[PDB]
This record gives sequence, C-alpha cells and structure tokens, in this order.
Amino acid sequence: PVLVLSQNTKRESGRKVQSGNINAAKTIADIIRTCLGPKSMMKMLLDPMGGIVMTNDGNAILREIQVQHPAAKSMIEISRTQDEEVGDGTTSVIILAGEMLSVAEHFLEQQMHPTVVISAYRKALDDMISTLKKISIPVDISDSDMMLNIINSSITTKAISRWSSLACNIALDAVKMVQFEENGRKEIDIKKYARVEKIPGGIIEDSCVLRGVMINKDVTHPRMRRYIKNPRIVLLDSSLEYKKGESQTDIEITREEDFTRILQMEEEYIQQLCEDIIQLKPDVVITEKGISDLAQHYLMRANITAIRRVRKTDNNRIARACGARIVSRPEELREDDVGTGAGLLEIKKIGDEYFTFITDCKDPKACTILLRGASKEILSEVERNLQDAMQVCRNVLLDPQLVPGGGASEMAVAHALTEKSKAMTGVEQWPYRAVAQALEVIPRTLIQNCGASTIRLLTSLRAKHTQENCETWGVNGETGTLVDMKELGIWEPLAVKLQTYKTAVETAVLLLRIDDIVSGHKK
Amino acid sequence: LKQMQVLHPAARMLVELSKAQDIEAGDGTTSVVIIAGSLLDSCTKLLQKGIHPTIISESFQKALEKGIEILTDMSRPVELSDRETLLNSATTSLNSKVVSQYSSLLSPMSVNAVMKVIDPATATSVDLRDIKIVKKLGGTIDDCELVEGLVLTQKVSNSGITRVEKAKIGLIQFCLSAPKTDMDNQIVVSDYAQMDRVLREERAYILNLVKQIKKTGCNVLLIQKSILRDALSDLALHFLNKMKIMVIKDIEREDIEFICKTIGTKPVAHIDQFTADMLGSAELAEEVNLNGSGKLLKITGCASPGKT
Amino acid sequence: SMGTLAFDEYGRPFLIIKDQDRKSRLMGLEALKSHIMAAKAVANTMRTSLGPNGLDKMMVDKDGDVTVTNDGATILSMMDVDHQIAKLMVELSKSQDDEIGDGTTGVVVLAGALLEEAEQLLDRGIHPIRIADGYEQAARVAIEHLDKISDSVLVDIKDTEPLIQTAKTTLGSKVVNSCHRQMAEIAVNAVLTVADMERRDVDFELIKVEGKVGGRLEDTKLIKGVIVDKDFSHPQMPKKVEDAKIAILTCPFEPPKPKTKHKLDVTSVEDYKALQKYEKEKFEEMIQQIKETGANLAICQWGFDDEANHLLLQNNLPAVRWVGGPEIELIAIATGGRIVPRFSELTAEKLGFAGLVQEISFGTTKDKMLVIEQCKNSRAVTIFIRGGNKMIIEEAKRSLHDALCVIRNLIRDNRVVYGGGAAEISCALAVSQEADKCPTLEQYAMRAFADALEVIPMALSENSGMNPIQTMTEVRARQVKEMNPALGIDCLHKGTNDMKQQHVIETLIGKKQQISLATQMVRMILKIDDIRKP
Amino acid sequence: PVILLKEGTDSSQGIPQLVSNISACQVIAEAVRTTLGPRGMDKLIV
Amino acid sequence: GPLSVFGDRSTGETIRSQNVMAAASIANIVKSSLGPVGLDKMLVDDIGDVTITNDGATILKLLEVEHPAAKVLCELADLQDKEVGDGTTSVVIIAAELLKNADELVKQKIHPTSVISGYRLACKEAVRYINENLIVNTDELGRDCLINAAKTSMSSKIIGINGDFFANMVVDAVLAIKYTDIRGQPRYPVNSVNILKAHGRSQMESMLISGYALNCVVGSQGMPKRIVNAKIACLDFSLQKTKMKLGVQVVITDPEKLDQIRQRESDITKERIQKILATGANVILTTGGIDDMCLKYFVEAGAMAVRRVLKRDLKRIAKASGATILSTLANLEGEETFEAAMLGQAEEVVQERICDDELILIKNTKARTSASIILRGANDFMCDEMERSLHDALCVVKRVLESKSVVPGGGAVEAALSIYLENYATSMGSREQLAIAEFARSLLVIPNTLAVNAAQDSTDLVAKLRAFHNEAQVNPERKNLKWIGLDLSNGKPRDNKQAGVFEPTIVKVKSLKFATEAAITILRIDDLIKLHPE
Ligand SMILES: Nc1ncnc2c1ncn2[C@@H]1O[C@H](COP(=O)(O)OP(=O)(O)O)[C@@H](O)[C@H]1O
Ligand SMILES: Nc1ncnc2c1ncn2[C@@H]1O[C@H](COP(=O)(O)OP(=O)(O)O)[C@@H](O)[C@H]1O
Ligand SMILES: Nc1ncnc2c1ncn2[C@@H]1O[C@H](COP(=O)(O)OP(=O)(O)O)[C@@H](O)[C@H]1O
Ligand SMILES: [Mg+2]
Ligand SMILES: [Mg+2]
Ligand SMILES: [Mg+2]
Ligand SMILES: [Mg+2]
Repeated sequence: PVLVLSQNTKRESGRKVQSGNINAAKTIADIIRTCLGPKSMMKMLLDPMGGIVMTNDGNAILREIQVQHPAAKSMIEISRTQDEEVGDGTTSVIILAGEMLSVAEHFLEQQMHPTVVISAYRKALDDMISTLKKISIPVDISDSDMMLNIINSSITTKAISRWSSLACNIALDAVKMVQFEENGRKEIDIKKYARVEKIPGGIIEDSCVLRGVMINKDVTHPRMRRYIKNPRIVLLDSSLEYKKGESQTDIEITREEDFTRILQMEEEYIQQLCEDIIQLKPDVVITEKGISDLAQHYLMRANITAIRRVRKTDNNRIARACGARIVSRPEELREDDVGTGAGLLEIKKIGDEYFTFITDCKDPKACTILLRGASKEILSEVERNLQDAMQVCRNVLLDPQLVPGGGASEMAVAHALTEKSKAMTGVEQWPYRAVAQALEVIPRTLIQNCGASTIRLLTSLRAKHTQENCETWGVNGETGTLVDMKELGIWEPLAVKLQTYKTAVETAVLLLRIDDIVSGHKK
Repeated sequence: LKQMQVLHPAARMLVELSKAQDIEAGDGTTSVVIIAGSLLDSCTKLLQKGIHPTIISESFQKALEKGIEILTDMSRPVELSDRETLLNSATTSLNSKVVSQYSSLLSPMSVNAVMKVIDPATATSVDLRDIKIVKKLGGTIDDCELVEGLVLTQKVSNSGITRVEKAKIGLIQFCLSAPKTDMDNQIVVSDYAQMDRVLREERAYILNLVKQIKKTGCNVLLIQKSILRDALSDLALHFLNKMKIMVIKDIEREDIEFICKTIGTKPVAHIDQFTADMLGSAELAEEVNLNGSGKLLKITGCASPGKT
Repeated sequence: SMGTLAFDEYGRPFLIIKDQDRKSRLMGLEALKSHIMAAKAVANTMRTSLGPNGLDKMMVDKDGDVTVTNDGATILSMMDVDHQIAKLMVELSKSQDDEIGDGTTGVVVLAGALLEEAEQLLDRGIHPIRIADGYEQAARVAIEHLDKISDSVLVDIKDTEPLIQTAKTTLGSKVVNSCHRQMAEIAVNAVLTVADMERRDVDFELIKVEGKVGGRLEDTKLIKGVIVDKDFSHPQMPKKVEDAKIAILTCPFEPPKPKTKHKLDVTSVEDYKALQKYEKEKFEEMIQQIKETGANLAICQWGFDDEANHLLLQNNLPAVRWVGGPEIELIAIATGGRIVPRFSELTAEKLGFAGLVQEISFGTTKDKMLVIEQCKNSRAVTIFIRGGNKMIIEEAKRSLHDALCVIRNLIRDNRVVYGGGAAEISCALAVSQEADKCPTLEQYAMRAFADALEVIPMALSENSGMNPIQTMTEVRARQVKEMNPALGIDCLHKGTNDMKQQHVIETLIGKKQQISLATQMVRMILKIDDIRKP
Repeated sequence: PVILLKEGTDSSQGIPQLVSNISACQVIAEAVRTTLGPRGMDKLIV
Repeated sequence: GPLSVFGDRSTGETIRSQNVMAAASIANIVKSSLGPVGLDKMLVDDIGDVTITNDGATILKLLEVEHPAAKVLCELADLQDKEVGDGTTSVVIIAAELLKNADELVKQKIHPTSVISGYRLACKEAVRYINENLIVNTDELGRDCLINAAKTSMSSKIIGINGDFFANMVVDAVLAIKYTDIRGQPRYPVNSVNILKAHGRSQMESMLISGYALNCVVGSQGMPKRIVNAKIACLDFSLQKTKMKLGVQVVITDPEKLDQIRQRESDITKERIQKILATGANVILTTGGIDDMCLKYFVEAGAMAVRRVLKRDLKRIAKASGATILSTLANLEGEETFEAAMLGQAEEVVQERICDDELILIKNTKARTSASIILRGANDFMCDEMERSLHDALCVVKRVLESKSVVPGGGAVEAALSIYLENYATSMGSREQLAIAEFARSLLVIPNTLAVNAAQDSTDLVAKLRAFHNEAQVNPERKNLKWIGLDLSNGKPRDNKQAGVFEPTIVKVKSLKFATEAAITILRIDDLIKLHPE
C-alpha cells in the first residue's frame, strides 16, 4: 500500500462541510431551545458517574452532553465561555449563534462567499453594540430595590423563582459582602469568598447567607468549648505536631538518658509552639495541618478551642471573615495577625454532623451561603441559580448599565440595524439585514416557550418597534402578550447582553470561515 | 548498497567491495561495483564455453596488470600547486551529485579545506577527521561555509554574553562544583554552626576556582562533559557571569583533541595547572543565529590555527 | 510490480482495474530479462538431451506414472510449467514436432541461445525490435546457406541405404540405438510400404505402432499387415489359418433389429412359433451366407452370440468379434477386402486375403493377439514393439515415430544437410560474413545470431565430454580453410570430423524449420515488454 | 435518523472527481502507449 | 527476481509520477487556504481534539503524512515558518507546481539534470529581477507601509476584517520590543512579545499591554494584588525550607543540637528573604517554588511573590524592568547580599481578572519598553487561530522593519516573473529554455489559486494580469504597471502598491529558493527502494 496520508485520515470539503457545521450548530441550539425564558421546563441529565442533573441552565445541559462533531464542540465551548465571562445568557448565546448560522446558510447556498458574509456580520456586530449602548439605562447600585429587581429579572427564569425574594436577598448580601478593595484594586471574588454549602434536609426558606463562614468540623477534643461570644482567632498553615527535618537528621544514641531526653525534647518543642500561640491569648486556633494530642492538651490548658485540618480555601475565607491573617510559624505571630471581628464561634449538630460557625462577624469580606432543601439535586440546582444571581449582581456592580428584557433589546437592535441597512448599497446589505432579523429569535423562542402565537405576536412587536419610543417593548414569557419593559421590570445587564451578541457573532464567523474538515491523524 | 539490505552473498560481497573503494579512494564506489558485475556477467559465457574458473581468474589477473600499466601510461603527473587541476578534479567528482549547480561554491571549499589541513610539500595522505562537517538545517546549499576556526553546536550557558572579541579560551576537564573526593565522602553535621559553615565554605571553594580562572585573562570557558559530577554548578555560572566569562559546557571527550588542534588550547584537568600559557587566543567567539533555525558557537580567528 | 499505485491526488479512492491490488505487472527491460531468464532455464534444461551422448529425463505425471525420454517435445509437454515464456517454448517444441517430428530439442536450445544473446544486446542498449530484425536478416541468410550446402538422397525402394542412414542419425540419440539398424530398417520399410509416392504423402494412420511388454527390444519387427489385441471367438476354433479368405463385417451376428422404435406383437402360439423359427433361420442364414461367399474367416466389429459362435465353429469358420473400427479399416486395406455392412451384401469379391492369420501367445500371461500378414500388396503395416518394461516400450514408440517422421520428410523433400553441428557451423560462418558486409546497426544482432547458431555444436561437444570452445574453433577453422560444410563434432569419437563420411544426416526441411521457428518465437518474445497477471 | 440513499453509496463530486477521471484515462492510455507504430511492442495478459 | 533486496522497488516514470502525486496531494490539501478569500480547516486528532487554522505549516505539521516526497513539502512549510514566518502555503503550492511541470518535461524526456539546471537559472534570475524591479522602500512609504504589510498578512486569517485594529496592535508591539544592541543595528526580537489567550470578550476587545503580561498569580491570598511603585526582584532559585545537600548528613550525638539545627533549616531561608525585602522589593518573581512559611513573610511585608514563573518570562521581565536574574544571593566577597541595584522597576504590577481567571500585568517598565497582547475571542479554537495569525503578522512586520523592501501582492510578483522569465528563457540553451519556461508558468499557480478561491474566472483574470505586466515590460513609459495584481473582492486587476497589498521581499525570495530546492531534491529521484520493516 502506497498512501500519501495515513489511512484513517478522512478529508471532507465544500458545501457539505459548511452545511454539516451549520446543522451541527443548529442542532446544539434545538437541544436547549426550550430552556429559555420564565416558562421553561427542566431536563434530567444522567452523568457517567450515576449522578443526575435536573436543570434549566444551557451550559449545565451542554456540559453534561457529549458530542463528536467539531462544530457542536465549538458551540459547547462558547456556552462555557459565556458562563465563565458573565455567568448568564448561556442559552441566549447558543440560540443566537444557531440562528446566525441558519441565516448564513441561505447566502452560502446562493454563491455568496463566506468572507463576504463574515464582513457583513462584523459590521452588524459593531452596530448592535452601538445600539445596545444607546438604548441602555443607568443604575443606582446604592438602590437595593433596583438591585433586587435586577437579580429577580435574572432568576425568574430558574427554579428558585418560587423563592425569588429569598434568593435575591441572599445573592445581594453575599456579593455586597464579598466586595473588597485593597491597594486601589476593587475585587468581587464570589468564587473564593462566597461559599455555598448544601446541607440536604430542612427547608429552602431557612437558607441564608451568614455574616461569617461555616465549615464541616468539630473540636479536636470534647473538653474544648463549642460556643464563644468574642473569639480571638488564630489561623495556621503549619502542623502543631513534631515532624522530621528536611535533612538526614539521623541521631546516634550511646548514653542511657538520651532516648528519654529526645522524647522529652519533642514534648518540649510542642510546649514551646503552644506557648508561642498562648502568648497572643486567643480563644480559637484553626489549622490547615494536624494538631498533636499534646498540643491539644496545652491549648485546652490555655482554654483554647482547636480545629485540626481545615482546607486552604476555608482558611482563606475564615481570614477574610474574622479579620485574621494565616501564619506558618507561631514564633512569627502578631496581634495584627490575630483574628478579632468574629462575633460568635458555634459548633452545632446539623443532623448527625458537627458544623463550625464563625458567624456574627463585623465587616466580613467572606461569606457562606447555607443552602437547605430536599436533596442534593434540588440543592445543586439552587446553587447554580444562586451562581447566576450573584454573577448578575457582580456584572451590574461593575458596569451599572441596564437593557430591557423580554426580547425588547433584540427587537430594538434588529430595528436599528434594518434602518441603517437602507443606506447600504453593496451586496452585504442582505447578510447584514439577515443577522438583524436573526436577533428576533429571542422573542420568538420566548413566545414559543410561553405557548402563544409567534407569527401574530412577533408581527405586532416588530410593528410596535417601528414607532419612536418603543425600544422597551417586549413580551411576557408567562402570558404571551406584548408589554412595556418599563412596566414589567425585566431588565438585563448591558454587559451580559453585549457578551451574548459578541460571542454569537464570533461563533458564527468561526464556523463560516471553517471548511475542509480533516480527521484521523494522531498527535 | 549499504542502505539496501541486500541478501544474496555475492551482492553482500559487492557491498563490501564498494565500501573498500570508499576507504581507499572515496570516489568510484559505483564504477567499481559496475565493473565487478560486468566481469562476472562475462565469466558467465566463459564458463559456458567451458573454461575453468581458475583459468578465468589468472587471465583476469593478467588483464588487471596490463590495465594498470595502460592507465598509468595514460596518466599525467600533477603538482599540488595546480589549483586549477584540483578545482577540476573536485568539480568532476561533484558533477554526479545533487550539489552540482553549487559546484562553483563547493569545489573551491573542498580544495581549500584539504589544502588547509595538510603540508603540501611533505604530505603523502590526508586525515579527513581534520575536516569537520556540521550539518545545520535551514537556508540553502548556497549557504554552505568554510570556517577556518571552530564551530560548536553546544549552547552557551551565560545570558547576555554571546559575543567576545580578543577571546582567551580555556579547556576545563575538571568540575566547577562542590568538592567531591573520588572516595566515598560525607560531611557530618552535629551543630547548627557547621551548617552555615558548610554553605559558606562551598561558596568560597567555588569562588576561589572562578577567581583562579579569571586571573589568567580567560573570557571563554569550554567545560568538558562530566557525568558522575556536576561540571558547572549554578554558583559557578553565577560567578563566571559576574566575571564576564562565556561558558560552554557539555563539550564531548572526543571533540577535545579537535578543539585543541583548532584553537591552540591545552586541556586542563587541575586548577593548579590552569595558567595563561594553557589558553587559546581567538580574534572572536560568537554565538551566531541561523535565521531562527538554531544557534552555533563560532570561534573565528586564531593565533595558532593548527591544520584544522 | 503493481497495476496502479496512486490512490489519487486528492485522497479519494482510485479503482481502475478489477483486483488491481491482487494483480501484478512487469514492464520494459525487466520484463524482457524475466522472459530471457525463463527461456534460458528451459534451454539449459534441454541442452543435455541433445545428441548421441545426450541423457534422458524422467518425467512423473500427476498420478505418479514415470516417463523416461530424450524427446524435447515430450519433456516440455510433460513439464508442469507456469511461466508464460516457458509455455511459449513448449509450444515451439510442439510446433517443431508437428511440422517435422525431429529437432524438438534443437529448436528449444537454439531459441534459448538467441534470447541469451539478445540479453547482452539489450544491455548494450539496442532496441528489442532491432534485435528481432537483425535475427530475421541472419535467419534468412542461414536458410539460404542451408539450401546452398544441402545434398540430395535417393528415396527409391531399390537402394534404401541413404534413408537408413538418415533414420539411423535420427535414432542415434535414443535408447533404441542398441538395435540401431533394425529400428532404422523397419522405419524405412514402414514408410515406403505406406507412402503415396506420386502424392508425396504418408498417412501415419496406415502405420500401427503396437507395443507389448515381454520379449526383447530386438524382437520388435515390421508386420506387413495388421495385429489385433483379440482372439478367435470360440476357444475350440483353430489358432492358425493359412490362405485365409476374410469376410470383414460391421453387422453383429445377431437377429436383425430396426433402428426405429419398433414393437413386434405376438398374439398367438402360432406367432410365437413363427418368431422362434425366424430366429433360428436368421442364425442359419447368416452362417450360410458367409459360407457360400467362400470365406475361411470372419471378422466382425460388433460381437455376436452363442448360436452364431457355435455355428461358425461347426461350419469351420474361425471368427473374431468386437474388433474396432480403425483396425477393421486397416484389415480391409491390408487384405484387399471390402467392409460389408450386412450379410446379404457379402460376395467372394468383397473378401480379403491373408496368407496367414495366427493367434500369438505371450508367455505366462493369458493374453492373445491376432496377426494378419502374408497379404499380397498390403498398403497398411504394423510395428510390433517388444521390451523389458513399459518405459522403454513407450520410449521406443516415440523414437520410432521420430524415425518415421524423418523418412516422411525425405519423401516430401529429399534434400539433406549434414549434421553433427556442421550445418550450424556453416550457417554461422555465412551469417558472420554477411554481418561483416552489413554496415547498419544490425551487424551486432547478426553476430549474436551466429554466436547462437554455434550453441548446438558447443552443446554436442559438452555432452560428448570434449571442450566446447576448443573443439568448435578447430572445426570452424577447418571448415573455412578446407571448404567442407560437412565438418562437425565427433560425438562418437570415430576419429574423423567429416559428417558426410560418418553418415550423420539431417533433413533440410528439418534444419530450416528449426531456424525459422526459433527465430519467429524469439521475435514474438522480444516484442513483449509488459506482462499482466493475477 | 433515516438516510436518503442506501448505506454504502459512494459519491465523488466536483473538480477532484473530474481530475481523477482524467487520471484514470491517462492510466488506460499508458496501458497501450508502447504498442503504437512500427517500433511498437506486444502485451502479455493472463 | 534477480535483485534479492527484501523490499519493494519503484523505478522510473512510476516513482516520478508517484512523487508528483504525493506533492500534489499535499498542495491540494492547502490550496483552499490561500489569500483573503481562502478558508480555514478543521483538524481532529483522533480523540475529538479540534484545531481551526489557515496556516499551511500548522496544517502540514498536524497531518500524519506517510510518503517521503510529501514529508519533504511538509518540512518545506516548516522551514518557511522558521525562517520567514509567512509564505508557508505559497511555498508548498509553488514547490508542487514546479514538481508537476518538471515531471511533465521529464515525461517528454527532457533530462532531469537539464530541468534542474533550468530551474536553478530561473530561480536565480527571478530573485535578481525581484530585487531590481519589484521592490519598494519602506522608507519611501513610511509607517502606513508597516500597517499595510500587517493587514496583508492578516488577510486570509480570522483577524482579517479587524485587521484595521490588529495591524495597529502588531506594529505598536514590534516597535515597542524594538531594541538596539552593540554594533548599533536595530533588532526586533519577536517571540519576546508575550501572547496570552483568554476566551470571552470580542476580538475588538483584545488588549495591547504596554509592559508585560504573566500567566501567573500571587502565591498567597493574603498578599496584595496591586502595587504601584513596583521594585521587582527576579530570582532563579527557590525560597523553601533549606535542606542540606546530598553529600551532607546530620548525625546527632548530643540531643541538645537537634532543636537549633531544625530551626536553622528555616532561619536560613528567613534570612535570605529578609535580605531581599530590606532593599525595598515589593514584588518578587521566582522560577522556583515558595513554601508557605516564606509566603507568610511576603504577606507580612506587604509584598507580592510569584512562584514557578517561567524562565523566558522572567528573562523578559528582567530585561524590560532593569532587574538582574539571580540564581543565588552570593557576591564576590564570600557573603550573601542583595543590592537594590539588582532590582527592577515598573509603574504598576497588578493581578487582573481576565474572564474566569487571573493573570499578572507588569505595566510601564523602565530601562526598556516591552509588549504583551491578550487575545480575546469566543473559545479556545478562535484564540489559538488568532495566536497563530498574530505570530504571522509579527514576523511579517519584523521582516519589513529589518529589510526595508516590500513587493506588491495579489500575484503581481508572480505575473511579472512569469512574463520576464518566459522572455528570458529564449537566451539559455534549448532544453534549459523549456525548463525556465516551465518555472515561469509554474509561478502562475499563486494568482490562479487566489482567483479560484475567490470564485472568479482564473483564466481571464490571470490573462489580464499577464497582459498588464507584458505591457509594463515592453513599454518603458508604463513601468508602473508592475504594481498590478488581483483585487479578489471584485475580480479585476488593481494597482496593489496603491491599494496597500504589500509583502516583505524576503517572503517571495525565500519561497522561490526553498521551493526550487525542494523541487530539485524530489526530481533527482529516479528509483525507490522501500524495505520491509522487521
Ligand atoms: N418575565 C419575563 N418575561 C419575558 N421574558 C423574560 C422574563 N424574564 C426573563 N426573560 C428573558 O428570558 C431570557 C433569559 O432566559 P434564561 O432561561 O435565563 O436564558 P439565559 O439566561 O441562558 O439567556 C432573557 O431574554 C430575559 O430577558
Ligand atoms: N552420430 C552423430 N554424430 C554427431 N552428431 C550427431 C549424431 N547423431 C545426432 N547428432 C546431432 O545431435 C543433434 C540432436 O539430435 P537429436 O537429439 O536426435 O534430436 P533433436 O534434434 O530433437 O535434439 C542433431 O543436431 C545432430 O546433428
Ligand atoms: N488584499 C489582498 N489582495 C490580493 N491578494 C492578497 C491580499 N492579501 C494577501 N494576498 C495574497 O495571498 C497570498 C497568500 O496569503 P496567505 O495564504 O494568507 O499566506 P501564505 O500563503 O503566504 O502563507 C499571497 O500571494 C498574497 O499576495
Ligand atoms: Mg439567565
Ligand atoms: Mg564520483
Ligand atoms: Mg533427433
Ligand atoms: Mg500569509
């Protein structure tokens, strides 16, 4: 056999490849098309680990499904991108990208070149950005009511919508506490310092955000207190045990007293560490590494409560919450490194497990959202929805501009692009106007998932958006009627919708540039 | 013939024949095989006529002696001063190869190299190990070059010192690292002070070494390759760089005689014998880049460029 | 060696020929050299079976039967060849045997030699068609030189010594040279008895070559008449009949029977008795008709039954039954009788005459044969071959076939060239001279043709133990010096090199056919430059 | 879910298909080229 | 047969056609990715790993090629990418077309040596003609020349329409990393611009960092993440609890020493860190690790420590900020110190959150200007293709700034060379003449491919181009027509020097030289022996 490329190297090319990519993308779109809006339905995904994921989140769904077509791979990747960047719009992006590729299929069948289509798409994207920024409105982020409405307009499309007020307040409190500035750098890190702990049982209405943190831990010794009302807290990265040296420290004994002297020396070392700790007069000591029983003895003699092996992330949150500074050498321990600011340390039994609360903090720059509910799956969905809520709150606090929902923004932008296209005289006017009408898919899908007549409602809406001050008009995903968003209250973050449009248009551009698939070749 | 894994015994013998021709002359390895094959193909019909292989062999020996006589009579003497004759011989040898459009470039180089590595008045042969060939991808065959100095593929260890003018070069067959006896050696610590003392005395040992190196005027340092011991510790590299000395380690124990023959260096195996008379003076030592296709260390110019 | 090796400049399947991956192909000079290698192998196999001192080959068939022979055509027919050029060489030998009946080994050796010389010419770069054309030129020169140096022999029935010498030359190389002159004499007498001198035709169907294990090779003889592998129908009939008046019949001595579908209906005791009497009277009438014609012997082709057999015995009419059509025809031709299809048509003029009809035994065997001989002017004849084993009997049969074919070729054209390689040496000399006078590039091809013609004398010398080159050069030099194209190889070491004196004689048509066939097949082989096969 | 044609349908389309047709024709020609003319040769097929 | 090699053997036109077929396969893979209208390819690595690309070198690296004559062209694309950074597709296409036409000549029985001589002559004269007639000085053209060269390189990439902005970024970056060294020659060391990828915001949102961008983060969450008057310490050693080396053992025989020895194991590193921090270092980058014990010292000092930084990133930050990478805190006095002169400086060092990750930005370094680029797209596929395209653009701008000559694009150079060489072939021999004509004709595969990809009438367009260039070469008053090439958005020739379609001369020159070398190497093959593996 005289081949040039290895067998298993299969090469497709041309309009078959183009149509295949577009069909794979629009299939990814049809998978989650119904998961958009307030009247969506849940999907039960089965993990390879025997798990279950009951969700409405586009990125959760697409991340749990597996594909082999590279266009579908790219669509799943852009859903991941939207989730990582803004944490919302994970299904709006998929649907818009699918519709853009769908409308590009026309021009590709009609002998237009993909580069022409792409240049038109990029023109349209810039003009979309312009139109969104013109129709956006500002926000007074000090207005907790405005912020709660922003968060409700984002979680109404999720399961927690029944506990909307609770979840909104939880997310707002968590983000406002995680807001932190040091050396002129503002930081809302709701991934390291807003923690969600799901404890099955109880009821969701008792879920709360703590003014402090919570870990699943107990005292090292039951003689230690489990309730302290003004704890001075010390955090350590070092083991309070006697460990070996880094070198070959081998000893050689010939005298009798030397063995006992060595063991007593170990004990004295632990005593000296514990005294270096006691000198700061703490109430609680929390370690990422072990704590020997002799160290426990000395701390208890000092009336200190110890928690043995905490995670680095939990320790960092305890630091931010109680105002402490993690240390690694109790000899280097300072009052500035001691943690004052926690208002109560409690260690209580939730079910048959012991949980440590460091709550009642003042100015805690970290938090723990304690979720309670029927099951790990329900609580996983509540946690994902709360991630959405907190990420939306964060996007707003960073860029306080808002845009109207219910497809109002899509219709306003489509109208503006159609109006700008009348000055266009080249051949790109057609793909340009096509992406403009391809933005209409969001209200179309909303109407479909509400169960109303897309033709009639979308026609009335496209007509409403030809009037002057009607860029706020959209549709209810709950009744199937056109309303003013100024009256309904569904306002999305400009950052979210910008990222959505950009990701959609660029995904379309990528899949349009793609041709001539090749496969088989092994790295 | 060596690359096609011939299996018949006679064909193997022809392979060995071509190798022997490559040894004795290095040119004619195809003509010799063709001549052998043809003589045997004629022996075929001779055998058929009914002549004995011994008679064929003796008559072939006769024809060989007469043919050597004939070729010598045809021949004309040559003076090694006849550079045009040498150029024409080289061009003829190259006409058969893919590099024949480049003969105008590679024949004068093939004549210069040999005329640079032999005493033309006394030489009766040539050792082509005096001619080093360095294959580097990139460029074209029109970029082949004849370097009178030294070329190395080993990389320079210093950052910032790539070029050296008026270069004094030293070969180091000893290791610039913490002392290590050839016997089992340990350093037993029993007090905390001995630890600080150990680190400090190691620093001082290395610094004394690099200072004895600097004191000679050496600015280029070729370190032999050393398994069983670190030939160039990071401390030594730090000190050499601070002292502005280019360092090329991992030199191979087979390139040593070549490097010495080239740049007049003398290999030093004990720091006590590392002096100025054991160095080599080169007008330049540079790490040259080849259009992003790699790097080469070129030691060009030499006060003792010895037949290499 | 592959039909198609691309699979496409775009990665898509390239299927042009069916099973192209399992198929092979050889093109060009390598195909030519493969052909030459195969032909040289065949020719070097055959050259040791050439001449008086040539040795035989022992062929074993699919079912394990053994055949010892020196005949090149029989060897190459029994040979299980797979190579197509070797198949062409088998066809070449078969063609020489068909046209001539001798030379079947010379043709193969000569063709192999021509291809072996073409090998060097192709190495020097000559076009194979130019080689073939030079071979045609040299072959024409050699054929005319044979016509030039040929001699003529008398093909009369008075002095048969030249024909006996020709047949002895033919049989010198065969195992039957122990009875050299006896075999030659009987081949000559056979063809001259059965040969149309005016027509110049010899029908070999009139020569029955029969072999029977037993006896000695010296017992082989020519019967001027017929021999049959049958006996008299009744064991009490006499085993000898002298001055036999023979009735040859193709009617079974049985009650008549229509060929058409017939049903004879018996409807009464009178009908049954009439049928009975009809059968009786039919048998009696058959025997009475044969007797009234005057015959002393009957020979039927279709066997008969108990009543007819006993009536023949009672009426003193020895009879043979179940005689085959061909031997019935030969018996008619030999005895001068006419074949009769029914008894009513039998007359004293349609009878044949044989002065002796005898049943012959073969020792402790139970096998009997019938000899019919002493006819007046038998235009048919039989060669009865005896010997100690079926292998030497079959070899004797084919050797005598060679001798008969040679006498046939003399009757067709009496011109004779002298053998022992002398004709080949003379033709090589003539071709060399004309190549010297030829100024075109075919000079080389003609020199090659001469060097190939010189392979037959070399092969004879080698098989005779002489040094090929030495012997051939001395006899060539003698031929050019003293003009005598009858100077050749003393294979039998009679001292003289003169083949005209040793009476080593070939047929001019034989040598000419050798040269022509070898050249034509070498041409068709050099014209091939591409082989395809699964 | 359901394919238009029967599984195993091989469709070659476009400029590559045309160039491949031309190349196959070149092969067929090569198979007979050397038989042309007074200096032409014969082919042996089995 | 006769040759007993244990392998397959191709010989003659068979292997020549095979070599050309392989080269054609490789070129047909990439032809569709040539020019502003070329399109990208997916490549799946047998596991679902996806790669989008238009870069021919990338494509041929990712492919698994089996034929050696095709491996040659893959290596050709790799070599073009190493020595130039652009032209990796054009060089392969041209090499394959030269191979095609040269094999056509060899089929017509022009000797391959003659084809090779003619190709070498045509390559030399094409290089000379370019250097003499088709170059424009970037000094005569200004900075818009660099912008146009970058935009020309970016056409055919996924940063095409955004070229208006990406070209500004590339030019600013290359001018930022411009540095002059000893010999006073200006050097533009690309690969010192850092390129980071972060899916997220649109392409237009990609950032040019005046300074440096590090794919690293601080070592401890208690450390600050912004520092303004950054004093930077670049260390090539690890900051960990000190362990005695291999040839040093602690053997205690007095228990009273164990405590002090164990404490020294940490106090050594503590002392080194205190020495570093005493000079004012608030930012400490390390190629090695930093134990938690040490990170706590940095935290308490209010410093920013970074561990496991890459050696090349550290070298660049040091060169850019004015720092000295230290492998050890050791001076020529046998002590351990850290001088404030070994520090570097920067107007800011921050940990910035890009998408869902974080990196470090070192902004406004003194003692040199540096440049980093954070590419922002929709997913990793886009980001990788943008990285490759940006590397191409950076290499192109580097070549334009090093050699101040550019040539027009759109097949202008190839059309001019086709005309000039088909006129020049008339002077050199008769068969080398045909070889030079075929070289000229081969050069036209570039505008042909551009038009084919643009879906335009390649025949008409290239004929118009050649007509323009012939008018330019025969009428001295219209020499400005040299600058005419294809406008692939309209299917009409155009003055590409005024349109801004520029290529560095080195691109075309090296393309021609390398393609010629590859064609000669492949054409020199007349046999192939493929040994059966063991
Ligand atoms: N009450 C509502 N009526 C109509 N549309 C709504 C309502 N609430 C949200 N939407 C719209 O639904 C979309 C969000 O749906 P969702 O399922 O959260 O998808 P994603 O967040 O992945 O885009 C936005 O267009 C938003 O404006
Ligand atoms: N007595 C003889 N002396 C010399 N040569 C002979 C003699 N008998 C036969 N030959 C030669 O041997 C050759 C081969 O003859 P033979 O083997 O009988 O049949 P074929 O010609 O088929 O091989 C003839 O060319 C003839 O010249
Ligand atoms: N704007 C343009 N108009 C016409 N031709 C162009 C333009 N930009 C680039 N080209 C041509 O595209 C060809 C190849 O470009 P590309 O495939 O991107 O890079 P390369 O082939 O050099 O790897 C070059 O011949 C170039 O002249
Ligand atoms: Mg949402
Ligand atoms: Mg030679
Ligand atoms: Mg005979
Ligand atoms: Mg390019």
